[PDB]
Amino acid sequence: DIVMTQSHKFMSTSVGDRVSITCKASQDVSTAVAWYQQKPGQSPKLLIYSASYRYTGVPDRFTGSGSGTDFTFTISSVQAEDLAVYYCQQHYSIPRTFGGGTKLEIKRADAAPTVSIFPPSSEQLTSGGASVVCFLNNFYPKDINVKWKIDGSERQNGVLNSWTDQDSKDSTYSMSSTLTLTKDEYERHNSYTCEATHKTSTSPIVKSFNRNEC
Amino acid sequence: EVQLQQSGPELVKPGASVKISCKASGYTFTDYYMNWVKQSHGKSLEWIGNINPNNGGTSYNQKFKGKATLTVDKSSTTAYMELRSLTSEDSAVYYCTRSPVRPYYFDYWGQGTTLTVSSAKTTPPSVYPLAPGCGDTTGSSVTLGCLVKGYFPESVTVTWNSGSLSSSVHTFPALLQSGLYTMSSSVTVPSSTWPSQTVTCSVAHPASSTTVDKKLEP
Amino acid sequence: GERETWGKKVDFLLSVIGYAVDLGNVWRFPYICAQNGGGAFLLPYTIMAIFGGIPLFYMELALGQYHRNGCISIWRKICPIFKGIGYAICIIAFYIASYYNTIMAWALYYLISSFTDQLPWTSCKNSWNTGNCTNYFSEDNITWTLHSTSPAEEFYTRHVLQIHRSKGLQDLGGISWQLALCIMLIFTVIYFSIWKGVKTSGKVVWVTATFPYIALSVLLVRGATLPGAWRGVLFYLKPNWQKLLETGVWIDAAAQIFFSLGPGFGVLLAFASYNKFNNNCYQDALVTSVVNCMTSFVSGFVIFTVLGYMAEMRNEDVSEVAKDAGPSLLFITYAEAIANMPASTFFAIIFFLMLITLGLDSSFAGLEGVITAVLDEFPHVWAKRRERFVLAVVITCFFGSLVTLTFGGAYVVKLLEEYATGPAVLTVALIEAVAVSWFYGITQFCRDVKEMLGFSPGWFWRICWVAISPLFLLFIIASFLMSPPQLRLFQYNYPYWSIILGYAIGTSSFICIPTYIAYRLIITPGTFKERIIKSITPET
Ligand SMILES: CC(C)CCC[C@@H](C)[C@H]1CC[C@H]2[C@@H]3CC=C4C[C@@H](O)CC[C@]4(C)[C@H]3CC[C@]12C
Ligand SMILES: CN(C)CCC[C@@]1(c2ccc(F)cc2)OCc2cc(C#N)ccc21
Ligand SMILES: CN(C)CCC[C@@]1(c2ccc(F)cc2)OCc2cc(C#N)ccc21
Ligand SMILES: *[C@@H]1O[C@H](CO)[C@@H](O)[C@H](O)[C@H]1NC(C)=O
Ligand SMILES: *[C@@H]1O[C@H](CO)[C@@H](O)[C@H](O)[C@H]1NC(C)=O
Ligand SMILES: CCCCCCCCCCCCCC
Ligand SMILES: NCCCCCC(=O)O
Ligand code: NA
Ligand code: NA
Repeated sequence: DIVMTQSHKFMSTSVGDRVSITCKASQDVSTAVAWYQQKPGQSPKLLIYSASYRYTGVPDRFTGSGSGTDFTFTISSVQAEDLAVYYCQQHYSIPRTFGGGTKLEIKRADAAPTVSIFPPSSEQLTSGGASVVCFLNNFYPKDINVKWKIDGSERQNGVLNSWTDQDSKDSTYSMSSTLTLTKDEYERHNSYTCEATHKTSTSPIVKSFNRNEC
Repeated sequence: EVQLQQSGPELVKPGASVKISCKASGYTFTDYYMNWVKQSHGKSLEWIGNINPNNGGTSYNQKFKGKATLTVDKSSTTAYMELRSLTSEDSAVYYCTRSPVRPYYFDYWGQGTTLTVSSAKTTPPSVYPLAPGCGDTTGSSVTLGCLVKGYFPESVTVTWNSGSLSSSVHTFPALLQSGLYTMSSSVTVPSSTWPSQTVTCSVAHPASSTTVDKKLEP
Repeated sequence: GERETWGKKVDFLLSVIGYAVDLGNVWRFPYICAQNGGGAFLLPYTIMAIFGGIPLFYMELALGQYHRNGCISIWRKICPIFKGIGYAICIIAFYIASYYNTIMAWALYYLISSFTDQLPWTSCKNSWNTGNCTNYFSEDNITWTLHSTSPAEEFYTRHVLQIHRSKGLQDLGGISWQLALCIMLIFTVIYFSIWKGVKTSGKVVWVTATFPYIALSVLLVRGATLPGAWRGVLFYLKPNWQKLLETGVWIDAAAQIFFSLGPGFGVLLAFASYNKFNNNCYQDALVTSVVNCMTSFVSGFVIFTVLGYMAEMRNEDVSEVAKDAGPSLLFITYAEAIANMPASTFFAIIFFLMLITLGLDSSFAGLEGVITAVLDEFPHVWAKRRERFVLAVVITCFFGSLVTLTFGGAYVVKLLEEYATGPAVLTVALIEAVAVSWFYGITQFCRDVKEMLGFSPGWFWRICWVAISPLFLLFIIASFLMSPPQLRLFQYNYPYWSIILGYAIGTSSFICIPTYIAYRLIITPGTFKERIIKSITPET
């Protein structure tokens, strides 16, 4: 069989920068290599076929090159909506094999993480539970510390951090810190506080609220 | 208008079988090979095999020989793929893509099919609203959201006001724990639309077929 | 009193090579070699030759030069009951000549259509092409469709063969007159080569056996100069040793070498019949066989250089371009490859002419064996004139080929070639291999070789004649009978009853040997042991 090797699993670039992905094959392939684009949550989309040729309904900013084993997919003007995972696939010998996939992350300026803390609703209190939420929206990059505080004490148990994929409009990550607790323990504490440490500012963003009917 | 519509999500116990459909339109169905591609969570694409609609000329991969069975129907122009002896590895997203004879590229793909192979019970999602406090500072924009706790499998859809509007919303990936998934959603809307109009989050679960809608109240 | 001889050692010497080398050597060996281990296939191909092909070729070639009798009368001097063998072969020949010449008729129809400045299978603007037809020197970006076809494929499919006018074995009539005229010209060109006996068959051979090597040389240099031709050579020589673990490829190689040498038919017997008595047989058989194989080996390069160029011009994966395993590899793929080359008319003419000259000598010998036997069995009852009997055979073969000249003819070619003639020739060859070694005695055979060559044959050959060769044919016969291959040709699968038909044609060929054994056994008086004793002992 044939093994299509993609060395770079991840590549970083900025809006407007020239980016190129390499595709390594097992044996010689001559002309036949196709490049596919798969946006997060969508099906793969054909961009390039036969090394250089473009498929119908594809912008002029997508180009292809290479002849043999090493091939190159080139994007000149990276747009915000060009955020997707790119694959390369040979189409000469049976069976048809793909590559590892290169997740093209977009590099931009720093952004201040808007933090918003939310109290447990009455519908959740009816069932017998209480989860304090701490949302972190619009920031860059992905690396960011999240510290919880129930009543001045650093809470570490019952905390779940969830990082979303990069955005395709302004390229800003977003994460959610969840603190799931019981109702009995929730009715024994009043003011909750979640904070976040980022590289935009040295001072961690602090959010707090009171249980005493807001 | 070349469209390929597959079937919905499938939750099946290990050892059983599952069949996935593929309705084709917008082109001459008897002109192109029909293919199936398996994609695991976080992994790459994997060509299962193709089939010739004219006579059902099947061509499988050595890695999938005796694992998948491809069939076709010209009367309705629909392809089918059947999987037996299901394991946790088969829990993946499957596509059906059109392809010519030469050059062998995949021009049009289906939307995909989320397969989950597990003996875990189909658990209905717990929909708990997440409304901002009455002591917060209403600035130029307020952030809303809803919470989904405990469901199986990874088959849930949270919409906002029938998809209008959703310029500023953030959906957080499902986290699996104790056999049950848990996720959350948020939306950033200006202070000139809340709490004036009606903003209601919808949580649908196709596996359990349960649609619970909750309106946000300050 | 006596019979004739050879005009020169070479003519027969070539003549037998002209018999051995054919179309199968050109296209059949490269494919089966490429799909079964590649270059690795060279290992079991030789083992099945040395142990199985060569001893049968030499053992078959010795008896003919010793007894100097035909395929029929030689059994009267060995085992009269097996004399029916000599008849069976004859019947066999009648089937063989029914399709073997129609291929040359196709190549001839291609040759006469290759005198135009613009070759027919290059453009789609013809009276036989369809809307699917798509050629090159056309718009770029073209993408192949499931229903799309190539101008060469159309030319072979809808013009010369005209197979679209038949629904299969069921409805295949009518008959095409063009290929009838071609096969008539061929049945005429083989007439003037055999009618004068072994004098012309050793003189015409000079042209028919030497030309294919020149043509293969030209096509070899040409194919070697072609860009990306290393892909076909790579795929053609890429070692896949795992294939050797399969018990099938060995059987494939065995059948391949057996069919390529084509022993146990009486052709070698007849060619050996007209030769010196003190003449050597060892060196002859050895040299001839080594040529038949080497010729196949270089033919592999001749094919896969051009197919490598074809895969380069397309998109690699040579197997894809060489998916078809038949005449389509030459009449479509190779032809379409020729059309896209400079001086395409030249390389086409020498190619089709090469095919014709490749089949002609094999036909000469094929008929020559039967004619020789029949004349030797019915002497001077027969032999009053040779042109009369030869013509009488040729005409009968022509009327017997009318079934093949139909629109659905290639189907009958496959069916007869694979389900009928092949197990029957292997079978009768098995009866011969058993009859010579176990009835006449291998010791007396080695004594006869000791008489001719002056020295008894080695233990290596004796041990091959005793057990290796009969089991060699036995493996092939058993392998086929245990699992007959599913037939397929031009997107058309053969009916389930096809094997019933072929066998019916197969069994009806050797009906003469058991009924002839019963004839002698019912004719000779006395005890059955006495009749069988007179049926085992050579003629007083
Ligand atoms: C040469 C002679 C002795 C061979 C005759 C053997 C007979 C029994 C064989 C030979 C050809 C065969 C036939 C070939 C064609 C057809 C047409 C198909 O629609 C039904 C099967 C049928 C009818 C087959 C029946 C069996 C058959 C008639
Ligand atoms: C390619 N596929 C396997 C078809 C070939 C089958 C074959 C055949 C028929 C009966 C048997 F008992 C054994 C082999 O028919 C003709 C023939 C010629 C050669 C040569 N040179 C080799 C094999 C055969
Ligand atoms: C073997 N060498 C390569 C020549 C092949 C031509 C052939 C032959 C015999 C009678 C004819 F009238 C014309 C041609 O010679 C023997 C033979 C056996 C089978 C089988 N099964 C098929 C073809 C033939
Ligand atoms: C092409 O071939 C298919 C079947 O091989 C046939 O149905 C179709 O009609 C052909 N095209 C045209 C234009 O006739
Ligand atoms: C490329 O080939 C396809 C074949 O289906 C054709 O539909 C398309 O029009 C071609 N592209 C252009 C630009 O003509
Ligand atoms: C000597 C072995 C015979 C092999 C040739 C085919 C035998 C046929 C067996 C019976 C079926 C015949 C169909 C009528
Ligand atoms: N319908 C007949 C099929 C066989 C063709 C020979 C014939 O026309 O009699
Ligand atoms: Na041969
Ligand atoms: Na010949």
